[PDB]
Amino acid sequence: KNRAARVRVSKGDKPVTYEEAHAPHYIAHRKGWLSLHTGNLDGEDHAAERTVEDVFLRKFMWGTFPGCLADQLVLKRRGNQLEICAVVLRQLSPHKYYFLVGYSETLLSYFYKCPVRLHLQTVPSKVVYKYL
Amino acid sequence: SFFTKLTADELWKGALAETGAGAKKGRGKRTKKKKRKDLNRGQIIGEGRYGFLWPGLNVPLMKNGAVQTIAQRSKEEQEKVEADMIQQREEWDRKKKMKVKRERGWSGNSWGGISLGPPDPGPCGETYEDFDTRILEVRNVFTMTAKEGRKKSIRVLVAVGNGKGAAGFSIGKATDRMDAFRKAKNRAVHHLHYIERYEDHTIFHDISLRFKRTHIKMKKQPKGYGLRCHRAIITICRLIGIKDMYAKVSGSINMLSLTQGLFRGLSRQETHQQLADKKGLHVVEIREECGPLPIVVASPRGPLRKDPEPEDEVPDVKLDWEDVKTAQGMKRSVWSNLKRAAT
Amino acid sequence: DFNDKILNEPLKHSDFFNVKELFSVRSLFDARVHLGHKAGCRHRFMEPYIFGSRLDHDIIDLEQTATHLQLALNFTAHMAYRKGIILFISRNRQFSYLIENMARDCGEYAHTRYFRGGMLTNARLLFGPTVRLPDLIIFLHTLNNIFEPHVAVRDAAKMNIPTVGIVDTNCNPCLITYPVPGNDDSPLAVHLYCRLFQTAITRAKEKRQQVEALYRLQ
Amino acid sequence: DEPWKYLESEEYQERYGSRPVWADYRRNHKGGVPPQRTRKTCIRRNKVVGNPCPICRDHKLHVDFRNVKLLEQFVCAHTGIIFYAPYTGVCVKQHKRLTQAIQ
RNA sequence: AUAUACCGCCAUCUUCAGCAAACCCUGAUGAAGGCUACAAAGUAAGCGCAAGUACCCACGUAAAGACGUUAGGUCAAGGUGUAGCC
Ligand SMILES: [Mg+2]
Ligand SMILES: [Mg+2]
Ligand SMILES: [Mg+2]
Ligand SMILES: [Mg+2]
Ligand SMILES: [Mg+2]
Ligand SMILES: [Mg+2]
Ligand SMILES: [Zn+2]
Ligand SMILES: [Zn+2]
Repeated sequence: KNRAARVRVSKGDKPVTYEEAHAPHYIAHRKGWLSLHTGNLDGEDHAAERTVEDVFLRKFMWGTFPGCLADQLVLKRRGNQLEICAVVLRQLSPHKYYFLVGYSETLLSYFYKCPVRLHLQTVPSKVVYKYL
Repeated sequence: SFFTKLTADELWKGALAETGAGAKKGRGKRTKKKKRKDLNRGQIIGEGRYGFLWPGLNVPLMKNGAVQTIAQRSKEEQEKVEADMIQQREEWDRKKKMKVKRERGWSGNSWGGISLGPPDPGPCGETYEDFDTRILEVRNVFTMTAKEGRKKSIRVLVAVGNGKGAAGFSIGKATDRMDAFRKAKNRAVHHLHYIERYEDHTIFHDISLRFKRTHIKMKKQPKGYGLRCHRAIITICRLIGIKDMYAKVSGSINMLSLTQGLFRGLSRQETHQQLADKKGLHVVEIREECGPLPIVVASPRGPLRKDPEPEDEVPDVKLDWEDVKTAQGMKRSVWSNLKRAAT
Repeated sequence: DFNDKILNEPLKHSDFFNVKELFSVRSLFDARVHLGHKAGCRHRFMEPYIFGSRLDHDIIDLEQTATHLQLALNFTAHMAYRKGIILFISRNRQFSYLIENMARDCGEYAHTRYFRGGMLTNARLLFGPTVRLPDLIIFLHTLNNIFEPHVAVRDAAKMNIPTVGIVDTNCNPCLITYPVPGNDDSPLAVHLYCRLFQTAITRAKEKRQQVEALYRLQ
Repeated sequence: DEPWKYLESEEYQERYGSRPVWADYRRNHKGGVPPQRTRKTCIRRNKVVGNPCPICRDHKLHVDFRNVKLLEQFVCAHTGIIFYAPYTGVCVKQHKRLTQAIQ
């Protein structure tokens, strides 16, 4: 019996999202990679740095946007540029949303010395793929 | 480290230890259970040690049509806010941890005299607000299986009634207590027995029967007599709408058989109109308060029978030694006539 | 309230839809309804309907037959005039084709195939939240192939649905509301019953139509 | 209020309604059959004990011969016999006081 | 210190095919059961098997392999409840 990035089946009252509903052997079969970079490919390097900065910024923005997110992040690094993509809920105010967006953008830029942009999609309530 | 840190839901899972060995086999725990807590809702995103005033999230952005800027919360204001947060958490925890007062029914830690509220609404839409529920018993039946071993499944027996002569009992089995309760309540509201009553509060005449080695004797009584009966009988009579009776049970004491036999008797009872239509004579009731006066209750809807019933002396009648004892008065028992509680 | 008056008017009148003209004991004896299984196939609750026995065979009381048949036809016609939905059952494969065809011709519905468990009680869950169960059931063959009482009579008595079944010497008329003694197995009797019900329900429908037309006129 | 106007007041109705007063009271006691002799008193040395009877806990009430629609609470309207203290749920002191008051 | 508090990760029967919320019915309304197709009370959400995808195919190999049994292994990957040195 293997338990890896999968949810235990309940009576059927458990809203679950696509990525955590599907198993870790459906990554390329029925899913996509959350992060997109070339450090994993052959010939390049700095993969450890890519991964550590990925996890860092993921946890950072998760903790600076508490209770608002409804999924994991999606990172898109095209050359030097960095693009964050998130899905959040329309709970707090657009004032707070924009202020936190600018703050996080500035911090990421001054920290990683990288040009960064962020995009977020609003949802009334987090989508559900199944009821497990 | 900061990287070593991780989300809180897994921390709470690992701290609670809801499943893995403590739960299975039913060994459980010696009455210690950690309650989950949500700090995310507690404090808004503004609170920090250094109390910088944020016009974007912490303070309104505009005041008097004037833009704001970053400012400092001094030490006095910081400690004031800290005391406010402390007291607020204190009242939150207080309101969280409090007493639970479910109406004591037959006894503490017993599910006898509790009502679950009216039945649940139907799909087509049928509000049963007039119906009231009561739970006769609760027992945890077990069946064994190869892989699970002892498997606990709770069975429940419930009764429901209007208070207008209509009622019904049912049973519900499931692994969850609330689910079994709901099943049984729905089953009862679907399966209803109606029973007549003489003067809206009594049976028509004394009844005595047996059901699956459970002997019962229910005796009619006049107004203001009270309900000196088994607690289950009292609950079901409260549901029916009758407020006075006597009842005794001997042999076996099994709640489901008791209920079934009682409902069977109250359904097979005889009404005075039916009895008149059958016999072909006029009924006459006589009281002890009222003198020698014939009180007509009901008459045959059909033609009256001309000749009366022939008076039969020394009739073939089966009666009870307990009845003879109570009539002779020679019987003695300290446990019979007591100053019991209200009804 | 005049609608309720119209709905109630046929009640006070007996044989108001002219059901007595349909059947005659001559036709019954011609269709061989008086037949019954052997005395070994006899049933206690069916006894009183048996006029007698001959050559280890049972004979039905045709007076009681006609009485119960008149009552049943009048009830069915009243329900049809009331728009109450009626459902036929006959598990016998020998007549399912004919029964479905006459049901189509009438406009009323039937079920000749295998009866499924919990079809009526759990019918809401089966079909949908709100479904109009038929206000009347009838039985052209009360018993199933195993020769035990069909589940439909019990389910209908449960959900308070009236039933009109033709009962053979082996059947149990206790649960039936309007049981009509007869010969379940004979094709002549089957066709006779089918034609009688056709005439009855069609008369009821056309009478309702002309009555509502007269009221629209008035 | 020493008069009986507390009963006609609205707080009494909303607190009880059309039901009797003793109807809601419930006794804490040993298992099964309760004791046949109620508590001696609900108040002592200007101090009240836990689970007191209703007429003692509601100090606004006054046991008086004049409050007829109150004193008829316990004696059945269909049976002139007064109910006993284990039935009404009250203590012996106020029970006896009520008995002589109704007499 | 406690794997006999746990999460996280897995061995295991598995070289299995069963597990089942929500309803109905039977047994006198009991623990429980619900199988007959020329058909008699079962209907079934969902999971898994399966199918399909990966490799060279449609086969094969991998992968997957639920509910649960072994208080199975792991506080020494990491974190953490409790008890302790502080
Ligand atoms: Mg493996
Ligand atoms: Mg207790
Ligand atoms: Mg272990
Ligand atoms: Mg493998
Ligand atoms: Mg597979
Ligand atoms: Mg072990
Ligand atoms: Zn036959
Ligand atoms: Zn007192």
